[PDB]
Amino acid sequence: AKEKDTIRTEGVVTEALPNATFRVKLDSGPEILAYISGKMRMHYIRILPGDRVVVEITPYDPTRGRIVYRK
Amino acid sequence: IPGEGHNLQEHSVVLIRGGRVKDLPGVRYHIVRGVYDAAGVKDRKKSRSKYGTKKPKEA
RNA sequence: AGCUAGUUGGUGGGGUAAUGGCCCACCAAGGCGACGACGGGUAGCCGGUCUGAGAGGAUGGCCGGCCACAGGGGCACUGAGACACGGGCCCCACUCCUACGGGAGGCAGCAGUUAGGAAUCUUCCGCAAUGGGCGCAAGCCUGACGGAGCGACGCCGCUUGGAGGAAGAAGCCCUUCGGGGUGUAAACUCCUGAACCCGGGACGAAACCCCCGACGAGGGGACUGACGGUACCGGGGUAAUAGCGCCGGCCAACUCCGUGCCAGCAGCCGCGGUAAUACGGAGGGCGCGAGCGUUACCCGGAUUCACUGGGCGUAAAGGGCGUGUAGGCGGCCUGGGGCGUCCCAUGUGAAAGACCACGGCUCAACCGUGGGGGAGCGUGGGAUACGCUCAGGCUAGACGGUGGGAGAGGGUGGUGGAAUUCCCGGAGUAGCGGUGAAAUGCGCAGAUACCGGGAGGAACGCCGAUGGCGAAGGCAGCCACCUGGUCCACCCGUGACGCUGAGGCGCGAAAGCGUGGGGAGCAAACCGGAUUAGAUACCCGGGUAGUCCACGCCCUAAACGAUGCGCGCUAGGUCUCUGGGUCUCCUGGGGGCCGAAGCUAACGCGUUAAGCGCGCCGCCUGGGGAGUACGGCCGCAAGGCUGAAACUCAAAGGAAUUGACGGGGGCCCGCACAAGCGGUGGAGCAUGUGGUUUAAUUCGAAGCAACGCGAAGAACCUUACCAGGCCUUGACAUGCUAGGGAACCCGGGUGAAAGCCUGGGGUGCCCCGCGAGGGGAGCCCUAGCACAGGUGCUGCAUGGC
RNA sequence: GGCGACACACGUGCUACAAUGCCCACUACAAAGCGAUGCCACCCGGCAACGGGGAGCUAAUCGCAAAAAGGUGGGCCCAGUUCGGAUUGGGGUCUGCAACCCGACCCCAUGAAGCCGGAAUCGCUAGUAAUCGCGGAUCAGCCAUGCCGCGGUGAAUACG
RNA sequence: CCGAGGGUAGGGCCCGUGACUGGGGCGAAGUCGUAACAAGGUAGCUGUACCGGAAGGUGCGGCUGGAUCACCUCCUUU
RNA sequence: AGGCAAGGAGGUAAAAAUGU
RNA sequence: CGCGGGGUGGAGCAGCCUGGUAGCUCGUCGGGCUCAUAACCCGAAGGUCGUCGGUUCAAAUCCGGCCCCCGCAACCA
Ligand SMILES: [Mg+2]
Ligand SMILES: [Mg+2]
Ligand SMILES: [Mg+2]
Ligand SMILES: [Mg+2]
Ligand SMILES: [Mg+2]
Ligand SMILES: [Mg+2]
Ligand SMILES: [Mg+2]
Ligand SMILES: [Mg+2]
Ligand SMILES: [Mg+2]
Ligand SMILES: [Mg+2]
Ligand SMILES: [Mg+2]
Ligand SMILES: [Mg+2]
Ligand SMILES: [Mg+2]
Ligand SMILES: [Mg+2]
Ligand SMILES: [Mg+2]
Ligand SMILES: [Mg+2]
Ligand SMILES: [Mg+2]
Ligand SMILES: [Mg+2]
Ligand SMILES: [Mg+2]
Ligand SMILES: [Mg+2]
Ligand SMILES: [Mg+2]
Ligand SMILES: [Mg+2]
Ligand SMILES: [Mg+2]
Ligand SMILES: [Mg+2]
Ligand SMILES: [Mg+2]
Ligand SMILES: [Mg+2]
Ligand SMILES: [Mg+2]
Ligand SMILES: [Mg+2]
Ligand SMILES: [Mg+2]
Ligand SMILES: [Mg+2]
Ligand SMILES: [Mg+2]
Ligand SMILES: [Mg+2]
Ligand SMILES: [Mg+2]
Ligand SMILES: [Mg+2]
Ligand SMILES: [Mg+2]
Ligand SMILES: [Mg+2]
Ligand SMILES: [Mg+2]
Ligand SMILES: [Mg+2]
Ligand SMILES: [Mg+2]
Ligand SMILES: [Mg+2]
Ligand SMILES: [Mg+2]
Ligand SMILES: [Mg+2]
Ligand SMILES: [Mg+2]
Ligand SMILES: [Mg+2]
Ligand SMILES: [Mg+2]
Ligand SMILES: [Mg+2]
Ligand SMILES: [Mg+2]
Ligand SMILES: [Mg+2]
Ligand SMILES: [Mg+2]
Ligand SMILES: [Mg+2]
Ligand SMILES: [Mg+2]
Ligand SMILES: [Mg+2]
Ligand SMILES: [Mg+2]
Ligand SMILES: [Mg+2]
Ligand SMILES: [Mg+2]
Ligand SMILES: [Mg+2]
Ligand SMILES: [Mg+2]
Repeated sequence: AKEKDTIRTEGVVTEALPNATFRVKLDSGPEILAYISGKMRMHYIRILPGDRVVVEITPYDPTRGRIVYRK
Repeated sequence: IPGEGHNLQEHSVVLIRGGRVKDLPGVRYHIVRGVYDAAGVKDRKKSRSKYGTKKPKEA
């Protein structure tokens, strides 16, 4: 089906966490565990706590996101 | 849960076939879609049996 | 790891069909046990079944045999036989009735309900066959059985057609636009003719019964079908279900679109972060086919628990060694026993299966018949090479005697100097010590350095080794004592007394702890100083335990040769130490090094083997989890032995090789530093950049190798950016549909220009006609098109440079 | 219009901070390159940039063009000044359609900071650095102190 | 008498839960340091002890699975 | 006297954290 | 109220006491160094020494008062 019921919401990076996972403080509520998108990894675009990043959130479990946008 | 995306909620009866998933921790088990609450993989058209998809009707 | 008290045996009795601790009375005090008892888990066992080359491993469904149990427990009774599945009694669990006093129950028989659960059948017919029971018999019963039903659950068989039929329809897909693919596949022609209908229709069933015959044999006769109106034959008769998995490697089969480390796949490696042979879909293929895949589980592959058949120096793996028990193994000769071992015969090893042969159901599954094998085991005979055992003997093993020898072997008692510190005495004064630098530290009460003595405690310089000793840990002044081991030489004595060693007992560095001493240095902890971002550290100044001794305990280690011990063989050389010799060379025993054969993954090993063997022990089966938990033992504690799993990862590793790297080494180099001259940074400005601001400050370049760079020339241009006006096949390219005007020039309006709107001169070319006029070439305008255009995004898509 | 914006920072260069100098005047030697609507001899106007007139070349044959530092003579005398030249005002010259943003040039006035530069750092081994001018290419003009090129004077020191 | 079973006290064992705690594995871009691999910048490693955020540090001994066995100056003999 | 080498001296080899 | 000591670049502290002559560390900013960050190094920025006075040719400094900050006592009532 390839499902795009995905939320593309902004969030200022709160927490530096392991493995390029970063709890990011969304303006869609709380700070979910949001991990780096592969593109970012490829391009070596560094996320530190405090970046207003777009975070991809599936309805199934919003717990985990994705840092879509480069800050 | 395999397939293309499930319809499973919470208080739903599911059936397990096992078989280690390599990537995931604590998970040595596949859910077998196509029985009980795990209804078949909709839009699935190639490899049906593994997924619980009924035959689509040709011309 | 100990278990046992009716427990092991005895005597007498009872009980039993019968032995017996089955039970009882009495006596004895045994019995079992590491060859693994008791305890716990697990589990009916087997013939077999599956796998497997086999040895094996698992499994014990159906079918057959044995057991055990019929809600759980306990008990008998009757009987030939039960401790009695649809018999009894009792307690309990549970359901049922109850007039609350009590009763009835038991599908683990068929079938079915219900629960659990991934999941498993019809509340079927029949007594026909076969068997069971009863009976003189007829017959009666028979959910044994015989069949049918339901389920591709398994095996096996058949159908979904066949024959033709294009240099290749469409449909779909790909394409380098030609073409290719699908695919003779289709359609279409021809034939057959499952299904399906009708006609017939069993073999299975001839007995038991009746009569002749004596109710014997024999002879005749009769009845007798659930399957099933089935199987099957005869005619008719229609082209009449295809699915499922995969498609990177393993592994058989490849392309495009969609997706962009997302969604997803995955059995492993892993694939996906924009050209995916790994994902989703399509075509194409390929595997199989009424199935095919997934999952579980077992074997295999795993020679990955290894008997066949792996090992252990470095990969996981040798125990710390010694002594030694059980156990295992054992020289040479002669003879007997004949237990092992072999062999023959024979008994067994039921049937079914598996294996071969043939037969039956149209084949086959399936079944039938016949045969063969079969490990094992019993019984009788045989054989003695080998093992065992008995006897005799041998000297090669092993042990001893005598003669010696080497040695830091161990313990006990002593002593001998250097040195250290500490004390006194002396002389002597301004610092000593310490460091990469320093500081803390001591010193004027006079240190340090120097001499004299004394007090101690500890250790043993040189020799000293690449050396010697021990079994290991280990061990050094020297002497004395006690005392082990060992080596040779003689081959003299013994006559296999040996090798190994689960356990056991003993030793076991260093640290540690207990009791008492001693205490110079050194010196954990600790207190200082520096060093440093920080300093619990490296470096310095102290400094407590401890080091030292006695007695006790601890028992670990890179307890290393990371190489268990024992013997036999299999080139040498070279150095060493230690013994004998007929002593510039031989021959033993140790210690090293190089290397034959051979081994090994290579390094390396190589008569001191990791070679070839044999013997026995120890241990190993991926890493982490972890030498941890848990128990158990030991210990005064610290801890030690003994030692998992759950989970987790597709690795942990060894040895080498290529490089790279090293505040590793040697050899080299360069304006690299030094040697020198002149700057840069400080100033202003010239410039380019980052940042910032902007409507935009176009874009890039990024350490050397971006920064007077592209730019070797930004006022407009350039120019790529912004604001405004405007243009649309368009500034430029090749064309089309085509419609008029079309070569050309000159203006005018509006306007910042560009553009837009617009006048008017202006048509010649080819040509046909007398002319009116007509079409086409060049060239141009308009509307739609194919397209142009892009300094627009990607130099991890690239070429060039 | 913007690329040139500017509270800042950096890089690369120039010009300096003086008297081994600076200014003025005369005087002397280069090489290499260019030049056609291009270079411009010479003449006059102008303080001048240049303007006008105009010969010459088609370039070893003319022109750019004076090379500069240097040599002689004069001044300046150790000062922020005759060092230094930025900024700022004013007048102009030239190119082009047009220099306001944003040109160069001339002339006059203005005369800021700077008295040899902190850590760090870079170049250079011989005609080399250091300094001194000239040519060019692009280009109407030039923000060129850049680059590329050519000569003049001409060193130091390398133990290691 | 024997006797299934029941009751009273004790233990063992397993299963369920278990407040409390040990607590382990993996994980790209968490934090503090930098222990180890090169003489890893004090060799390492090893047992043991005491101490420290933590790697660890140091003591005592052991080992080589340790590199480096240099370059001037002096003495002592060839 | 030099020639080489063996050994003993002593001087020197400072320090310097990390990871796109 | 009584007494002692001190007030200092932004913070901590030297110097005062012995008149002239103000330093370091931490912090600020910039640079360097580094491939890069810290660390590092450098600078640059930055104090009239609480303040009013006087002393003296000249005060962080000699001296007084106020302002603070620290502490000790504050007794007989
Ligand atoms: Mg998503
Ligand atoms: Mg008897
Ligand atoms: Mg008994
Ligand atoms: Mg049992
Ligand atoms: Mg069982
Ligand atoms: Mg077996
Ligand atoms: Mg019973
Ligand atoms: Mg009886
Ligand atoms: Mg019974
Ligand atoms: Mg019965
Ligand atoms: Mg029974
Ligand atoms: Mg039943
Ligand atoms: Mg049910
Ligand atoms: Mg159920
Ligand atoms: Mg059945
Ligand atoms: Mg019936
Ligand atoms: Mg009757
Ligand atoms: Mg009946
Ligand atoms: Mg049957
Ligand atoms: Mg056909
Ligand atoms: Mg026909
Ligand atoms: Mg019929
Ligand atoms: Mg293939
Ligand atoms: Mg798949
Ligand atoms: Mg791999
Ligand atoms: Mg696959
Ligand atoms: Mg696919
Ligand atoms: Mg199957
Ligand atoms: Mg190892
Ligand atoms: Mg022995
Ligand atoms: Mg023995
Ligand atoms: Mg024996
Ligand atoms: Mg023998
Ligand atoms: Mg048989
Ligand atoms: Mg048979
Ligand atoms: Mg047949
Ligand atoms: Mg004998
Ligand atoms: Mg002897
Ligand atoms: Mg002797
Ligand atoms: Mg004295
Ligand atoms: Mg003899
Ligand atoms: Mg004799
Ligand atoms: Mg000490
Ligand atoms: Mg300190
Ligand atoms: Mg300390
Ligand atoms: Mg010390
Ligand atoms: Mg002690
Ligand atoms: Mg070992
Ligand atoms: Mg042994
Ligand atoms: Mg020896
Ligand atoms: Mg020897
Ligand atoms: Mg060889
Ligand atoms: Mg060798
Ligand atoms: Mg080996
Ligand atoms: Mg241990
Ligand atoms: Mg324990
Ligand atoms: Mg380290």
